Amino acid sequence: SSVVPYLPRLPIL
Amino acid sequence: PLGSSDLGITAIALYDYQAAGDDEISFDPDDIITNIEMIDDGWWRGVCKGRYGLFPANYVELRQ
Amino acid sequence: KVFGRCELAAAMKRHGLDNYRGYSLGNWVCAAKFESNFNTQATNRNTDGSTDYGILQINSRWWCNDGRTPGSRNLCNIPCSALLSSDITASVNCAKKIVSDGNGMNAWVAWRNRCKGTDVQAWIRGCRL
Repeated sequence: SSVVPYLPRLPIL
Repeated sequence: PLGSSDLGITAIALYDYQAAGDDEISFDPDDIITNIEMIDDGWWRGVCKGRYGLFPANYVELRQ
Repeated sequence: KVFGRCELAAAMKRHGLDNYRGYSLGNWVCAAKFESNFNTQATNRNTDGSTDYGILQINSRWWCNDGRTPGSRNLCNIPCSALLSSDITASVNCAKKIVSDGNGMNAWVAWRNRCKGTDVQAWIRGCRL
C-alpha cells in the first residue's frame, strides 16, 4: 500500500 | 531572496521525521514546511512550526 | 519556480540542449511545457509506486533515487529531490542520459504525445537566444 522512504545520502561535501 | 515577506518554497510533510542532529527539524505528517532552502540535493533547510533547520527532502511534497 | 517560455529556452540553450542528440531547442521547451507546464516543483506519483520529478518529470524507477521506489535504479546517480531545484542543471544533466539511452526523446510520454511531429520551432519564436 505505501512506503516510508530510506533517508537520502548525507549532504555532499 | 530569503528575506522576502512571502513564505518562499513550501512543502507538506508526508511522513514523521525525528531530528537526528543539532541542526535538524522534526515534523508530523501534514505539517507545512516553509522558506525552504535547497542547500543540498537530498537535505534541505526550512521552517516548520517555529523551528528552523535541516530535513530530508524526500519526506515532504512541494506545494504544488 | 514556473519558468517563462523564453526564459526556459535561454536556460536550456545555456545548458547545451539545442540540437543535443539532434533535437532542436523547441523539442525541449515543448517537452517541459507538456510534462510540467514549466514548473520546476512538479511531482506526480504513479500507481507503480514510482514518481515523476521536476520540469521534465523524470521517473524514479530508472533514473533517480527517492528512497521509496522498490526495485529501482538510480542511473542519473542523484536523489530525485535534485530534480526539484529552481535552476535546471540537474534535470538537464539527467535528461542527457535519458535521451542518449536508446529511444531518444520518446522517453518522455508528453513529448511523444504533444510535441513529436509538430512545429516545435513555435516554442522558441520571439525569444532572444
